[PDB]
Amino acid sequence: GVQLVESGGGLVQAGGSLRLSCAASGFPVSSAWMAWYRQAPGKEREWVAAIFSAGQKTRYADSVKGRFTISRDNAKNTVYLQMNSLKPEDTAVYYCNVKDTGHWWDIYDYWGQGTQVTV
Amino acid sequence: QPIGLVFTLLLFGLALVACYHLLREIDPGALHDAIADVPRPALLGALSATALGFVILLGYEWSASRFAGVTLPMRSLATGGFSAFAIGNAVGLSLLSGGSVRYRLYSRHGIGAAEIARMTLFASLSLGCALPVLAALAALCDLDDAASALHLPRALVAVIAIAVLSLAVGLVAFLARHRLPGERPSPDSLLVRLGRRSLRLPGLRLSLLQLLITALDVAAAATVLYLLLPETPPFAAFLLVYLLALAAGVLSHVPGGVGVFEAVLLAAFAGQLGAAPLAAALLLYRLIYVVLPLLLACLLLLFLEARRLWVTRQAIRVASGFAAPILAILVFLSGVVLLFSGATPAIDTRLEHLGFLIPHRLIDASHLVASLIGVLCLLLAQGLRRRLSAAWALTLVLLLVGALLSLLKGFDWEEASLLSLTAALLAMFRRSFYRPSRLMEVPFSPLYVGASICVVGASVWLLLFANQDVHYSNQLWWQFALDADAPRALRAALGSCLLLLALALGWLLRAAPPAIREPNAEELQRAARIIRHSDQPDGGLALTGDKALLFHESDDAFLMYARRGRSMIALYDPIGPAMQRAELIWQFRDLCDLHHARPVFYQVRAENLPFYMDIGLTALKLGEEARVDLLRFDLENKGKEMKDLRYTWNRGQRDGLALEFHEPGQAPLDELKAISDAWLGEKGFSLGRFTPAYLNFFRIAIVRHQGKPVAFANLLETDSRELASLDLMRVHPDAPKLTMEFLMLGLILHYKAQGHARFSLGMVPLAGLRRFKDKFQPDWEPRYLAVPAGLDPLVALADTAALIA
Repeated sequence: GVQLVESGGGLVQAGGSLRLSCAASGFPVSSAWMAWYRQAPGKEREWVAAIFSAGQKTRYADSVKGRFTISRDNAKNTVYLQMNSLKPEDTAVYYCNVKDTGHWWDIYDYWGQGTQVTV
Repeated sequence: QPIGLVFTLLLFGLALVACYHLLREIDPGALHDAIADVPRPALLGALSATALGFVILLGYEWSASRFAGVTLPMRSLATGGFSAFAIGNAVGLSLLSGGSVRYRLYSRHGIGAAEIARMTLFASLSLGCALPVLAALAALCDLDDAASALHLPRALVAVIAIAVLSLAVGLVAFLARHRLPGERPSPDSLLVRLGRRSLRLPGLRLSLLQLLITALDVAAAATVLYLLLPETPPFAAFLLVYLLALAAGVLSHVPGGVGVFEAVLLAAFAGQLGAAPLAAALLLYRLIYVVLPLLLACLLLLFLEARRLWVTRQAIRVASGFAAPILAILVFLSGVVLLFSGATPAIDTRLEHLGFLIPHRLIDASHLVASLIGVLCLLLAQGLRRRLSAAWALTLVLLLVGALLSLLKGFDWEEASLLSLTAALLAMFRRSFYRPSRLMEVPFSPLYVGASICVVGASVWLLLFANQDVHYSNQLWWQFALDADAPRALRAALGSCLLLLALALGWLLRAAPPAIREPNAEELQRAARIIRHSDQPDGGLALTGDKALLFHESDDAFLMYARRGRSMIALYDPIGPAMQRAELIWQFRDLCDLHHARPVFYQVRAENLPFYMDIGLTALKLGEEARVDLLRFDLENKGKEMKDLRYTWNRGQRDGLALEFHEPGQAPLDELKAISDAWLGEKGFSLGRFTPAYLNFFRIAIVRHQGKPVAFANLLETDSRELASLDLMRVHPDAPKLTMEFLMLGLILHYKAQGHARFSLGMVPLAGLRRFKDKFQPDWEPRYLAVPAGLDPLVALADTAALIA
């Protein structure tokens, strides 16, 4: 009974900035490994960033090491990933991936519907 | 055995505890840096030193064979030496021993077992006597450093070394050997000496050559250890320490001496050297000189079976091969490798790359199940060596699943690969495992459970050492995270321990098998039917109702045996088809193990020796069986011996000694028992007794002297009409000497006329008899008595003699 809800609302950036939010219900989003991915149109699957635990460890992708700066609300709320300067390769959909929770019986990988992000 | 197992386990535990104390001041990163700091030229020199040591071992064997007297081709001798020394060094009598592999090679090559046992004893004693003298020589050379290395004053080391050398040169060489030199040597190089028993010790030249070869071998071993290590002491003290460590490791009976050898090295060269360089050198040396040779020997043995016994369409029951006992070793290695990989944390970059694609709880579950599968394969390694089809299938499936779970776990090219290779190798040798027996009923010696306990303790030691970065807390067990690896290893170790303890308890609380019981009428009828359908009339001794029967559970086979003391002495080879003979032998061996009784056979045909070897019995010739060929036996052709035989026939026919045949259970009995009483004026397991039903089972032939019954003998026949044998013989004392020979020849003539191809005159003991048997010019075949693990045959023969009456 866990759900992930996104809201990014991005159409055009042209070197601007935008923010994405990933709502979460089942897990406290405090000790739950969770991240974001990318699905370019006609291309394979890549990732963007991740939050490990307690809002301390946060590893980014190769192309966005300093471009993006994601953060976690630290409570049972949504996490935030924001857009930045013009990345033409960023014209893709962005999923919200959760792979670990506080439960030790949770084996499934829950995804998000995804937001169409274009510049 | 239980006392030795307990002592070995205690010593291994003490060695591990001491080792953890010595490497207390090192982190895993330092050990990794020390391992990576070894240059490529050092590795090349290590490989070259190992190759030279193996050439020297080939020499070990060549000298041993020259001592025994057995002549072998150079290629066969080299293969046997390399295989035996690689297998025996890595594992000590746990799954396969050097004696077993050299037996399985040379006996196939056609060499008696006594010589092979001599070779094994000579090699072992040569190493064990060469170690102290070389140690004393190194001490005499560099006691200045030897005193510091061993932490005793130089005076004590010097005096003990001098005393050892003097005692060796006096008693070991001359006082106890040249005071009693002996009259003559049997082989070229020997000196049999007086004592309680004659002893086979080599001559002065052979002893000097063996000492030189052993010195070169230990020099090569100390050399690979020396050059794999950057900071080194002088070679003499290092060699002394290495020899002492080798003696300590091989004296503890631990397989490979892994627990104590490393402990002695780390306790002797800790302060004067670098802990990380020393540990890296020890691990690299063990891996290069023990694990890699074992892998190479295993691959060579499987290649030999895959080419010399599979390319040629033998179309025979594949037993006594090296598939089973070597695939068991490979499976045990895979299991211990999985257990060890469970404790170590995964590679950081590989773990991150994996965890960015697979759910982390799946990673934890895969880790735990992979550890459990490793323990399961380690335990199933016993089943493979006993050639169980179910064990083969289960182990293959578990290896494939373990490779999959290693890939799912922290990405491991190594384990996955190694396992897939072992699984393919096991799959290619399906035909070796044939028994349809059940795994849950497999007997388990304390040796295998002790090995499992030792491996589990090693894995927990590796867990403690590797994951010393993370502090310990009760919350670790409940911790579940991708980056956290200490909780993973803790859970895996706990689960493996729980599973192993549960399995050990379940196999220890199993109910004892029923005791042996005398067969009933229905089983006697079954045995008679099987004998009739078979072609081994020698099996008719089962009908006396004095030997327990072990019926094969498929359709038709049985094996007679009788228990005396702690030995379950059996009769001739199991009666029935060849395909069920090996299975029945394995069943008998399993039954003896459950009862904690030593399996013993008696009068074994030469054809079945491969099975007696692969279940672990040593051949020992004890007699010869005469077999008169009825194929020709022409009455016209005569010689020195044949002329007197036909003269006997003519004299008997003229005298009126006409011989009469009778159908089973249709002969007079009172006269027969009178004849038997006269002959004896009881005994079993070799001839039988005088029972109306027992004699009723077979046909009875009686010879009449002027109309009265004077002598008779029991006749053994089969429906196949291929062979005939005589059960027991009795002649009245008042009969002339002409009676026995006439009876023999009349039976021979009747069996020839009936169309039987062969006839059996019985078995004659080896070493004043056989003069009468050879009169009929028969064909003679050897008959062997099998004993387990090359134990003392004196006890077995005494027990058989006691049971014969």
